[PDB]
Amino acid sequence: AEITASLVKELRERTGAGMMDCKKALTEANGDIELAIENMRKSGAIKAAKKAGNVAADGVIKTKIDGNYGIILEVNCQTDFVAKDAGFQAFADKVLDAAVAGKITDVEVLKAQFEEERVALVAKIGENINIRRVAALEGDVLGSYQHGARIGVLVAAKGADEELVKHIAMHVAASKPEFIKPEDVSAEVVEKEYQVQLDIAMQSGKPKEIAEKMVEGRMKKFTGEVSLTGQPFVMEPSKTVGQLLKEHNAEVTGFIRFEVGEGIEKVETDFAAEVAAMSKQSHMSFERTKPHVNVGTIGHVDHGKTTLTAAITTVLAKTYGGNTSHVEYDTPTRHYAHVDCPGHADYVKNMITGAAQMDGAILVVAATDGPMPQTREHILLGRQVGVPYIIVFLNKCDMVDDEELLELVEMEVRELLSQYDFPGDDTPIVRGSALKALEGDAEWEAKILELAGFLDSYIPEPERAIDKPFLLPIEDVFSISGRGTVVTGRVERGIIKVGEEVEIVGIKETQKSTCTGVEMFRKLLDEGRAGENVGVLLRGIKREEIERGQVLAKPGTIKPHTKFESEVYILSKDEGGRHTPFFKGYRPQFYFRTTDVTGTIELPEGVEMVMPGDNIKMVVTLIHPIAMDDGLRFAIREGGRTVGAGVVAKVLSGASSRNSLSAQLRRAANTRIEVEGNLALSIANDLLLAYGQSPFNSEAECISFSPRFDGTPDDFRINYLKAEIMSKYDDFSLGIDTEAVAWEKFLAAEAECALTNARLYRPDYSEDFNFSLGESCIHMARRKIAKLIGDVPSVEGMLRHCRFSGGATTTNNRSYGHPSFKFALPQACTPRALKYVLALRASTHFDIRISDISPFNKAVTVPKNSKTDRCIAIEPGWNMFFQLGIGGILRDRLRCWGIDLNDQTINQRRAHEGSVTNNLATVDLSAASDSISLALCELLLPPGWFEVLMDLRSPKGRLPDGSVVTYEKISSMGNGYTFELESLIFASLARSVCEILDLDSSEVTVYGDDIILPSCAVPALREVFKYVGFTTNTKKTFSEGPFRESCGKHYYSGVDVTPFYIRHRIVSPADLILVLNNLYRWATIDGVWDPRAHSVYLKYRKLLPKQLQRNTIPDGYGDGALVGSVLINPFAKNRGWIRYVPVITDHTRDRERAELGSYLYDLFSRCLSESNAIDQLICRSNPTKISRSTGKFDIQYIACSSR
RNA sequence: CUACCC
RNA sequence: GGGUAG
Ligand SMILES: Nc1ncnc2c1ncn2[C@@H]1O[C@H](COP(=O)(O)OP(=O)(O)OP(=O)(O)O)[C@@H](O)[C@H]1O
Ligand SMILES: [Ca+2]
Ligand SMILES: [Ca+2]
Repeated sequence: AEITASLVKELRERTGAGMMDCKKALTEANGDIELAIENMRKSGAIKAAKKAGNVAADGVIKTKIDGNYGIILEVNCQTDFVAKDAGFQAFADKVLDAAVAGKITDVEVLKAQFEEERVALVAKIGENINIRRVAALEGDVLGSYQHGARIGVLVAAKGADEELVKHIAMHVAASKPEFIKPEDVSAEVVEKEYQVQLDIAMQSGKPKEIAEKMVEGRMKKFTGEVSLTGQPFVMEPSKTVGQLLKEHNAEVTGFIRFEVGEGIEKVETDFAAEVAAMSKQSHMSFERTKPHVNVGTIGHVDHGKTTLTAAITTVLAKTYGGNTSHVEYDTPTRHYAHVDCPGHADYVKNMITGAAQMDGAILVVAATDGPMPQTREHILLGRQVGVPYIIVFLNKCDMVDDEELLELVEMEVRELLSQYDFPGDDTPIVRGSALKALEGDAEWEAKILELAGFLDSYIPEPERAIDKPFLLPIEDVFSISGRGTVVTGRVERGIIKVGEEVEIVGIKETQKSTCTGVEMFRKLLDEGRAGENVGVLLRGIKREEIERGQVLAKPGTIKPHTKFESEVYILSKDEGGRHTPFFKGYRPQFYFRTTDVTGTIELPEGVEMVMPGDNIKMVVTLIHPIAMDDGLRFAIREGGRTVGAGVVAKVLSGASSRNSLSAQLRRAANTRIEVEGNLALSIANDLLLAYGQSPFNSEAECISFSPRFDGTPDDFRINYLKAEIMSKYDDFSLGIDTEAVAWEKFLAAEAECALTNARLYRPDYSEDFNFSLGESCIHMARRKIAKLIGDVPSVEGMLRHCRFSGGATTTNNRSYGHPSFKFALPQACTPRALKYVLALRASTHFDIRISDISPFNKAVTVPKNSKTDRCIAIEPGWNMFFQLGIGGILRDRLRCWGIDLNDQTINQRRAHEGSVTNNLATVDLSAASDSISLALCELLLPPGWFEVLMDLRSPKGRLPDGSVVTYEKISSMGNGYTFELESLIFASLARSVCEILDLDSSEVTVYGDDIILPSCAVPALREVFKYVGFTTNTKKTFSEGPFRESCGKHYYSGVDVTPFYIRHRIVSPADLILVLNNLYRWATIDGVWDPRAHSVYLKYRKLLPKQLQRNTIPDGYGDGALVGSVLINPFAKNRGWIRYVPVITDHTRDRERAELGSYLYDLFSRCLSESNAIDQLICRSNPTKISRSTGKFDIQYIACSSR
């Protein structure tokens, strides 16, 4: 207690300065008003000077006009909550009508014209509130569109009005150009990349007018990009903006554009990581059913929320026990989750996207300075995002020496909540100190315990998903004979006992039905708990009247609507979302629960444009109803990819393309073109002359030309494609070639495998003198294997890796290949493998069928090269089921040696390095899987595994030749585990070749046979392989060359020399659309052609039908049309503010699916699920339908994008 | 169901 | 068979 706290508020609501900074400036003023504020005047600029270490990121932008005189601004702070308040506005605006009176176009002028006032806010707020930049533009006619407050633009035209100047200002605000025309270039900034890319190109070995033409062409695009001229006008992007003016009378002069916090940079701060350090300095001085509550900390930046959250961490660790960027502190009764919410806009991208919803936020306010002017925006953020309960806490209460003064700070927060319809009179307010609590002051540590004691009561217990009224999203439908109709999908909320009545609501009049039975895979239970994958039976209702996306809920719990209001976040350019904004008639599909549903929207009053990376309110009105209530996390699919997300906010009352064109295209799509002889050979020959290289003369040289390994990377890249492009051309006329040669090698695949299987059974050679290198690695391999593998494949990882998948089995064929035609049909087992199948029968109540039991598998031949074929082996369906099982555990486990099989990036990436480093060598064996003998497989594997590999393998096979064979090879190609085993075998050996030669085994990577190791180890590894059966492919193992290849990426001195093969006889336009495309990608860098190859491209582009030349799609979307600039495409229909394009699609007539097998497969998937920006967890797998490939070509419409 | 590939 | 984009 000092002087009276009465007229200290007189020093507040006459100034607005800090709480204690009044009384302390009043104690040094001797009970006077004036001279106290005269202190604050000078001792407030000192504080303003302290604001230099406060980096300002947020801000506003302001614009204003008079006649035809425009002006922009960039006055900015460091928080959203400030910029949106009625205070930063009163200042920012007032310094923008100061630029109207006088054309103040010099930042330094107005920066000082308001300095005595600029401090009057920071003393009242406490942020580095400083004006940044200002500029004005004059011209004939000038308009200005402003995006909310984040971006403002000024553009001056000539022949235009609000119908135009606003629209292109919307383009300046959207497409962000830096110049007006391709002419606006400093020759220095141009001859920068004209000289910097010359090296790029000339180093590769491109003649003058190649590299020059390419670079000029690329920079012609590079300049074209920033060119406001050549830039697809945002509103109608078919045409460039420069094209719009010429078509329009008009001609713009110039343009100004500001985005807040542009070039500000600085370093991003993460709340969660930091508090770990706030806690650390203070450190050194059963019941898992407890509810989860999402709390958040909201308040001033300098009021130390981050100090409080540390106290609520460490003091909560002193008693009971202690999305990223959130802490996870506990309490005796509950389990919390505590986020920091500093950005208004970057919290709506958390409530909406659901990355961090809210169950009740905590209101941190320093008691030394009371509530700040921007507190009414914090509290606003609460009652505008729908936070249930707000808990207030006075931080730093020791700085007040009078409780009569502290009581009066409550009057400034209790009434600040009453204005925002919060229980101000009945809200909890803890007066404490966090900094004191970080120390050991338990007198103050009771305050954190007082606050933490209020989350335990004031905040309501979250209705555990079990207790919420029943609901199950229908994910699929099956009509089983003897089961009526069953639907599946993980039940979202509630319990379903068998017999209870439910409602099927989705699109049709909501129908009602009783639950006959609820079941899983292994169990056929009776009650269905929430958050479990099940299948519920329905009586008196069949398949025809249950669509997907429908829900299966308790009657009268959830109603179907089609017109609601909602808020959505749009994914930015750097989030996969559309790198183009959209306007009024945006028509996407709203992916709800399981199904997708199209529909229109609208904008709330006054917004006309929304960009990628925005929050926005809207009124969604979809096509046909879906069952809903507020809180449905719905995403926003555009053509199968999601570009938005959102939550339904409140639900309301409820309520161009050329078809002829696609039919024209479809007709030409089926047009079979015709060529005088071999088209491919001509395309490839006429391509060789495009490169100076000598063309093929006969049809033999297509697969007998050996490329030289020297010259520029250009002298190689094309000389290499020559040798490779033809290789797989199956239709070779005078080819005396066969598929029988494939069998001839398969003979040696066992003949070699026999000679090794036999000889690899005598570890003692004759006596004890000699010591071989092969045996040595085997010994080491063997020990290495088992430390990584185990004694026997645990049934834990056995059952939950086995799966029915692929196509062909000895029982089935390519037609009956889907996983549903495996549960439906009786698949064949094998003598030893029976015991497993029986276990599966004992694993469930469903039917497990074995037709024959035989130890045979069909040996066939799949097309491979033009000089040879393959010899894959079709395995029995039950062996394959378990083979894929072990291959999944023997895969995941093979990741500890750093080998990733479902990511072959990490193997062609190291083929890159080796093409330069010359230390990494790529190795290819000759017949990988077929050369792996039973002998070697036996010596290495643990005998437990070596049995699980002997039970599941097919020991005998039957050829087309009638003749049978017993497999010397432990397993052939097509076998359900061989790929993993061969990877592990080779990797095992490769590592043993490393440690034996004093070298890192962790420098070894193996992808099947595509193995990569230290170059030194090569002659050892090669001699190891000579022993252990295998044989290296001199032609495809590279150790000393400038060239390396791996996982289908070839490299020459770090340059990309990946060729492309011409495969089947080119005939239908589909085959030529594709070929042109590969040659497009192989010869282009960002829409810029290699001129030489561009000739034969345009030349054979003529071969295609008329319409089938102007039909282009951006690369990455397939080969349904030629790849080109889609901005061009005539066919491209702009529907619903989204570009739609027609492309060639293989035509299919549907076939009836095995309802039995598909259902059994559907609940088998939901057993392998259970035992196994940040929101693709709103999506799931598709239902089962079979479609036979006809022969026709249909045309499907898809979604596309710019670049 | 369509490219690429071990 | 298997990876990987549609
Ligand atoms: N249809 C297939 N079924 C099973 N495995 C296959 C198939 N196609 C390729 N592979 C796998 O790719 C690996 C590498 O194949 P690669 O193309 O090197 O043929 P290779 O059989 O190893 O001998 P070659 O060098 O003579 O082709 C093989 O070990 C094999 O396991
Ligand atoms: Ca090989
Ligand atoms: Ca290989």
